[PDB]
Amino acid sequence: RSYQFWDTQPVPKLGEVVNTHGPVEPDKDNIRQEPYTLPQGFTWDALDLGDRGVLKELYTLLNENYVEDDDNMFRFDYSPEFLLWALRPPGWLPQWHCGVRVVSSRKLVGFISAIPANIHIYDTEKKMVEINFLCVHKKLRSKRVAPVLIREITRRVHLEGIFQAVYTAGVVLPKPVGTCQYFHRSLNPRKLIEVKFSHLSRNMTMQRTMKLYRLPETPKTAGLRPMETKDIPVVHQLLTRYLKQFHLTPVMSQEEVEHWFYPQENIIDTFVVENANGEVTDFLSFYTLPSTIMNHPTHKSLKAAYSFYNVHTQTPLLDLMSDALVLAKMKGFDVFNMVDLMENKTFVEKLKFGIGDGHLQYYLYNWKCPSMGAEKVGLVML
Amino acid sequence: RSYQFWDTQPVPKLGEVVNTHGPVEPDKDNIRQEPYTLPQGFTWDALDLGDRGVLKELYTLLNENYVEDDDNMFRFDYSPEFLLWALRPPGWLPQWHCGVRVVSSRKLVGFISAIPANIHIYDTEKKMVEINFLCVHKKLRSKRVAPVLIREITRRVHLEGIFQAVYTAGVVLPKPVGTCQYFHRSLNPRKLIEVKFSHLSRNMTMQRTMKLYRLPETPKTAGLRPMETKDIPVVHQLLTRYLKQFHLTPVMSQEEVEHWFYPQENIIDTFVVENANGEVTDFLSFYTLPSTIMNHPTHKSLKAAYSFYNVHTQTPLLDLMSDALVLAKMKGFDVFNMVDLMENKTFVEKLKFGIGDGHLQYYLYNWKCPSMGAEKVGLVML
Amino acid sequence: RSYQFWDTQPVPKLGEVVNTHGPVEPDKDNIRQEPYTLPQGFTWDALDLGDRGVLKELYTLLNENYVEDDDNMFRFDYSPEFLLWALRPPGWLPQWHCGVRVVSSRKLVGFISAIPANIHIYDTEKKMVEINFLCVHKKLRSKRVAPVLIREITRRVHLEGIFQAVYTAGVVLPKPVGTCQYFHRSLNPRKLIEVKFSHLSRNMTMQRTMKLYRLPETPKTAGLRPMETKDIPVVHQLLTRYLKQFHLTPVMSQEEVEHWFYPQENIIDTFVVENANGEVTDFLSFYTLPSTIMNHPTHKSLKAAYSFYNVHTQTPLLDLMSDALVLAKMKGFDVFNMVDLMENKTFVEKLKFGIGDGHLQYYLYNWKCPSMGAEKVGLVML
Amino acid sequence: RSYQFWDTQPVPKLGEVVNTHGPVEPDKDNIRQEPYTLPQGFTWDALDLGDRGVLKELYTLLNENYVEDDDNMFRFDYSPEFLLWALRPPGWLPQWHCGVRVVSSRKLVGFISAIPANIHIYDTEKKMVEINFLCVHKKLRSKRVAPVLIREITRRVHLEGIFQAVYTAGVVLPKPVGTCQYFHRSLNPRKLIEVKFSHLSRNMTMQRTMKLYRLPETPKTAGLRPMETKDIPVVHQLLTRYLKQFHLTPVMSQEEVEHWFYPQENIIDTFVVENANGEVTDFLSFYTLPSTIMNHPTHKSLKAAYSFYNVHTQTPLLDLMSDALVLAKMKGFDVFNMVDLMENKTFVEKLKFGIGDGHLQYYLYNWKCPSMGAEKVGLVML
Ligand SMILES: CCCCCCCCCCCCCC(=O)SCCNC(=O)CCNC(=O)[C@H](O)C(C)(C)COP(=O)(O)OP(=O)(O)OC[C@H]1O[C@@H](n2cnc3c(N)ncnc32)[C@H](O)[C@@H]1OP(=O)(O)O
Ligand SMILES: CCCCCCCCCCCCCC(=O)SCCNC(=O)CCNC(=O)[C@H](O)C(C)(C)COP(=O)(O)OP(=O)(O)OC[C@H]1O[C@@H](n2cnc3c(N)ncnc32)[C@H](O)[C@@H]1OP(=O)(O)O
Ligand SMILES: CCCCCCCCCCCCCC(=O)SCCNC(=O)CCNC(=O)[C@H](O)C(C)(C)COP(=O)(O)OP(=O)(O)OC[C@H]1O[C@@H](n2cnc3c(N)ncnc32)[C@H](O)[C@@H]1OP(=O)(O)O
Ligand SMILES: CCCCCCCCCCCCCC(=O)SCCNC(=O)CCNC(=O)[C@H](O)C(C)(C)COP(=O)(O)OP(=O)(O)OC[C@H]1O[C@@H](n2cnc3c(N)ncnc32)[C@H](O)[C@@H]1OP(=O)(O)O
Ligand SMILES: [Mg+2]
Ligand SMILES: [Mg+2]
Ligand SMILES: [Mg+2]
Ligand SMILES: [Mg+2]
Repeated sequence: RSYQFWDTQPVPKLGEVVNTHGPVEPDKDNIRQEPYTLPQGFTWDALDLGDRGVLKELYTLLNENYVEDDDNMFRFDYSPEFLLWALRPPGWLPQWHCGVRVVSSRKLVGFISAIPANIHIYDTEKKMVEINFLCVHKKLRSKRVAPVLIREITRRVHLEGIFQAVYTAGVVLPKPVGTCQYFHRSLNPRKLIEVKFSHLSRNMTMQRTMKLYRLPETPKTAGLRPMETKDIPVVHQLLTRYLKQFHLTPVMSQEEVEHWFYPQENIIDTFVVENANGEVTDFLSFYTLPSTIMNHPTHKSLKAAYSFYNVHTQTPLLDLMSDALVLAKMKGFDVFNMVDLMENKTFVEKLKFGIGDGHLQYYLYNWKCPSMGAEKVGLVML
Repeated sequence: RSYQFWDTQPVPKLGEVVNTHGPVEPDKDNIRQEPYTLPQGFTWDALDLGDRGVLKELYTLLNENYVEDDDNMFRFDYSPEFLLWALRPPGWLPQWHCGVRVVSSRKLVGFISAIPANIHIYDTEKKMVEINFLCVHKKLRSKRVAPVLIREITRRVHLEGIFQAVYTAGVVLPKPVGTCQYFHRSLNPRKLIEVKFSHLSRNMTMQRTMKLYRLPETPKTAGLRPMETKDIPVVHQLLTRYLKQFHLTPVMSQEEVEHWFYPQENIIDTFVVENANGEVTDFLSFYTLPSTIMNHPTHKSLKAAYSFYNVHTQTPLLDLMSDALVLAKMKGFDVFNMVDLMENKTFVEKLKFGIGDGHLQYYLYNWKCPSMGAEKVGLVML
Repeated sequence: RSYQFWDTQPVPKLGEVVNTHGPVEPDKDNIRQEPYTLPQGFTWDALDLGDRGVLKELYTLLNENYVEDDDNMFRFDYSPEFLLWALRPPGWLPQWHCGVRVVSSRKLVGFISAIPANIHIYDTEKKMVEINFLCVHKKLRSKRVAPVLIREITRRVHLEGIFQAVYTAGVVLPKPVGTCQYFHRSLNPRKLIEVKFSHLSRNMTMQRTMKLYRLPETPKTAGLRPMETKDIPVVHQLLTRYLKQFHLTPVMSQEEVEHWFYPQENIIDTFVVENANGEVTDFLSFYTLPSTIMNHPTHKSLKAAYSFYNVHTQTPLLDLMSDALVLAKMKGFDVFNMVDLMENKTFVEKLKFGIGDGHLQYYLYNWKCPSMGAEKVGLVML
Repeated sequence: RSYQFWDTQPVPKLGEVVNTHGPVEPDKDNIRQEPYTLPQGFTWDALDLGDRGVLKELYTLLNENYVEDDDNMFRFDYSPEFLLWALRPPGWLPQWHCGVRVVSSRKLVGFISAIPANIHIYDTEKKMVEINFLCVHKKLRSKRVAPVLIREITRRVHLEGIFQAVYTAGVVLPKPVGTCQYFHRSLNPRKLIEVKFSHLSRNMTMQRTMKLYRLPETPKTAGLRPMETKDIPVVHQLLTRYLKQFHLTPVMSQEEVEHWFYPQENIIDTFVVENANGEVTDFLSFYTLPSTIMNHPTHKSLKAAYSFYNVHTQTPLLDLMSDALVLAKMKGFDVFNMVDLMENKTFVEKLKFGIGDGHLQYYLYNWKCPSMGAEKVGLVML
């Protein structure tokens, strides 16, 4: 395999062994001032997501052209409020909301985004950006617009003095620092069968599988309750200490912990365990991300919840995650999705998670370091 | 001499000679969510400098209560445009424009500011903040208000995940990382004598004193011209490479170079040297800060120029700085002020600079490192 | 949730943390002299309520356009004599009876009122106004006339040197200082069910319902009698001492105590307990505010009594409120209404009150302070 | 000296040096409902000053019995229009115009008045009353009628929830908060000498006297003009900011500013300085109070001007007061009177003011605070 674009980028080559730690190329001290040229009839446009009309344009572009499963049956349906939460964390910059519009009709046909993040990678803590929501309109595919978007966001991030990024993709590029598998836990088995998300278990029937995937009516961990403002410091402390055991992690400020974990309905849910002494010992969190059910006339929305960051110091992780499934069922989700990073593998069997198709690859840009097992990835991206 | 406040802070003790490099205390896992309590009748306020009224409140407070000369006869005249330049560089945050108001009147009586900066100190580059414009109304002096302002800005910076700061002061605190002296160069001698900035020397008549300091009407260096947008990258590259030879320097992004150096009338002046080949090989910069005569506040200002960053690779430093003086005299400045950091000592005598009273002390908060000579200090602060 | 008008006003933002106590903005030392511009065809007019024709006009506007229940079945029917009581307390001003007329037909289509009140809020006592009776004609709804009325009364109150205000609303605005719930006590349960104010309970008959809510035919408390002029000082004394335990209360002069509590038939009823020693140790009070029953051929009005201020020092509060119910029943009221402020929650169950829909939000204008539970609200609005 | 009445009142004793701040006794929560008993044959009557017959009775009482001059050869000549201005400011109450009448004849023989005012005293602002025009018929003197008047107006003010007062007197009572002296400026010195208000000074002629006190015929400050309706906001702003430097001051609403300063001929004169930019930067004001002369060599009345509030921010105070004298002379005044409060002492010498007999003592009722110098008194009483 030959990568026309990625062979020119500061990333390790696919089959290369990596025994060192450090950047691929030195920091630049002079940056290209002019935006990269787009094909004729297209123009750059930084999207003001505070303008609800422009936010709806981005919602529409992603709702119609963003990530689909392998079988092309489901597509992510990021709500506009979710996109606001994901794209305006502390330190966001308007130029890093990088759209492409056709000049004649002003139609949004491309996008890519960067948000700042302090990243712990092995023994180094570096200021980086997280790249997400790279999208090219279906009617512009395979014309190498995606390399222009990547080079442009690189340029605009370089202008701010940042020379490394982290990103995830379902495809293999040079070169994954980690590779993870998807796991799903059924909550509404019938809907998952009728929409062909899962198939009837072999040597089983419909209402056999239902009471097999049944769970309690309310969680079992004593002291569980939704996160409040008074919990921001301890949630920050619990997260920082928990994440030290992994090799690729975010390093969040207390302001970033508030942004990413303070509950917002139909966006992010965080529950803390406050024990008999009044101490917050653990917390669980998951975010709301439905998928559009394509070419299906009856059921059109698949309501999914995604495991976010789950920290345990006193409640066993099995108890914590069981309660997360229970809370997700109570809130009307159809499935609970996660990736096998951190300690997520440890409760797959007992909590009856099923393995999904594909792989999630983790990448660093302009950083060369030995790869790591999925259990050492401690970074969850949206 | 003991420091009731500073002895409690993460800084080296005076007299403690330091040979190590690192933080004094760890980054904080959890941060006080509540602002520190002010004396009764006062409250915090994050000033929105984008509001014309609030901005005028700030320069009123500063022009009436900020730093005066050791003589107590010259109040600096801070303009709103200058304050937006100094207080809103890339990365500025509203919560870091920390004001103190009387609760009932909302009268502004205190201020302290933080701006983010990437700082290189010996072998380590770290994101810090620069603390400036600490000001307490003259009717509230000597009543412990300054330690509360310092702790509150410390708290607000901690909340963003930053645990180091750099600051300067004319007073000795635990513990200076560097000590610098002030130097001034008369441009318009007769006005400085009339105002009593400089007095009549021994056997020195003023019929010939306009001779001692007179300068060419035009600069010697051929390719000298004002900095333009097209120069932003090369000025960024020149500055970054020049600063590597010092031990305490900023690390500016290209966006930060544009903000700090792109010329703004009566604020910041930058001239690049473009040689016979079209290459920019040097540049000089100075910022504008006039002073009102405390005895004659209704009279016109004392126009002062302050040396900023001067980089040479092809023009001799002596030539660049001489042209700096000539350009300042051309623009109507009465005096050119500088601090003996970087290589500024090398042209003091030849260019007829005179020493000033007092010392400029440089400090790091929560970073223990050996002290350095003025000539290794490569950071200029407003 | 974005408020086009309220986000411009000196009130805290919804969901903001409030640590402080004080004004949002300073007292204004120059006030807009010109009334705010109304839509074409409409004019301001200060209503002289001492003129019976104009009083009738305001009565008509409110009787047809003021507050309805959330099912549009009942509308407040403030009497003219009630309106004089509520709008001409000590210190009233004619410019604060602010109406809007149609220029051609002189028809009253809008109103808003201010009355002065000294307000105790936490550890501060401020001269404020109470804003009430904001009303826009049904045919003029949703045309942004309310923001003009609010800004104009704000201007007219500013002219008299008052810069804080207290008000209640059934809708959620930025930002409630307290939230309370409505409770009712059936007195004529047959009529209440016949007009669908109440519904028949769980498998219970009409005959069982009527005797569940039966009341004694005379009050129980020994010494209960209507308030007389001689009681004004002790009622003033009882109220002042009792209100000290709450966090938001009025501070009434003795002249204000006479206005608000001296009995006026069909307006305000106050009963004191004069014990066997001849001293007044308690008092209860309720005002008369019926509701129009919309589109009913037989029942035209819902005669309702509203709990006002009830002070107990020797008679148990439970006993006082029971006699309030008995007295209201004797007087022919259909229902006894209250808000769960002060200690009202303590007798909801014992005395068989039933919960109402919606909430009553309490707001302060240009005053930032922590919110409070309903039991610390000690201020009753008309 | 024993003060039979004042020793019973909540005021500091003379010789008691006070250096705390606050009320002498707490607010009362029950107030005497019945008027105090007068000597047999006398009754209380609240004077309706909107009745021209009753207004005529009051100025008859005052013109014949109120404050005599320092030579008791003149009588003040209070017009009905002056008294309306002094006694009906914003917030006036009819019960605070407190008269005493003979029962059988209804003859008015006593008076005392309260008007409301917000008062800034050191670091406290409080709603107070100003007491003035205490007058007892000459044939009723020394019968202790004045203490009953004072107790009765205290009671009527307590009934409205106000527990502090400010007042002035020529006599020493417990306990002056500040002491000022009277100054006067001859404008028509020949008339003053002929009516024995002045005596021709040491060894001079009338010609030399009239030359000594001669004034320009037109004011020096160009842009001086009468106050107009459009100036009400800026005059309010100027006054509020200027008065902050003094320790005892009124806090006027914009409505109060209009009442006290808007010109009424033969009552109050206000002139503003509108500079070359159209900005109003200063104002001067004086009120009219003539004195009838009890003798005629010719000359029935003495036209006296009294300095009111003079605010300077651009015009030097010397020039502003010089222009006030010129304006008073132009309008036919014979003398310009003032008290050495605020900055008035600073132009006594240059503008040729002379000292008058007696002193003006300032008092607070039920408020303890340190005394102040005359130049810190910022309150002018009629
Ligand atoms: C210091 C600052 C650095 C900041 C930048 C750091 C790097 C950030 C990198 C981006 C992180 C994104 C993180 C996320 O958002 S991952 C989510 C990506 N979005 C989707 O999957 C949505 C649906 N798909 C599309 O909209 C388009 O098909 C996309 C835009 C994916 C490709 O458009 P198109 O189908 O029209 O293709 P092309 O002809 O234009 O281009 C073909 C070239 O593109 C390489 N390609 C294909 N898919 C990806 C992919 N997901 N990451 C990186 N490269 C990808 C491919 O190997 C080939 O290069 P090479 O084989 O010739 O070498
Ligand atoms: C990780 C985030 C960290 C962020 C914070 C990093 C540290 C930032 C540190 C501040 C960087 C400022 C950078 C600039 O802007 S330097 C310019 C400072 N401003 C002026 O000189 C303006 C005119 N002066 C004033 O307004 C007042 O005199 C000030 C406000 C300076 C002091 O008010 P006042 O005279 O009423 O005093 P106090 O009774 O309240 O307090 C006495 C205590 O204050 C300590 N003091 C006096 N002057 C300074 C000074 N320049 N830096 C640090 N500390 C100072 C003093 O040693 C004593 O502590 P200790 O002797 O008892 O121990
Ligand atoms: C220093 C002195 C300050 C003095 C002023 C202190 C503040 C006084 C504040 C008033 C205290 C009143 C105390 C009482 O009397 S509460 C009783 C209010 N009256 C009624 O409920 C009677 C029936 N309703 C009506 O007549 C109208 O629907 C009213 C007049 C309520 C609104 O007219 P309309 O339906 O045609 O709407 P619009 O298109 O003109 O305007 C919509 C805007 O108005 C905001 N809105 C809606 N309802 C209220 C409400 N009850 N308080 C404050 N704001 C309210 C709304 O959020 C939106 O603003 P934003 O969402 O764009 O931000
Ligand atoms: C919270 C609400 C509080 C409101 C009230 C605040 C207090 C307001 C207080 C009033 C502020 C007034 C502000 C102005 O208007 S000052 C202008 C006063 N008026 C005149 O000078 C007009 C001509 N004089 C008279 O009409 C009478 O001589 C007056 C009425 C002055 C006294 O009548 P008379 O000569 O027949 O005497 P008496 O036997 O009835 O009574 C003798 C008692 O009166 C004490 N005396 C003498 N002169 C004054 C005086 N100017 N303030 C206070 N007390 C005064 C005296 O020390 C003795 O008390 P004590 O030595 O036994 O203790
Ligand atoms: Mg393409
Ligand atoms: Mg202080
Ligand atoms: Mg409307
Ligand atoms: Mg008497």
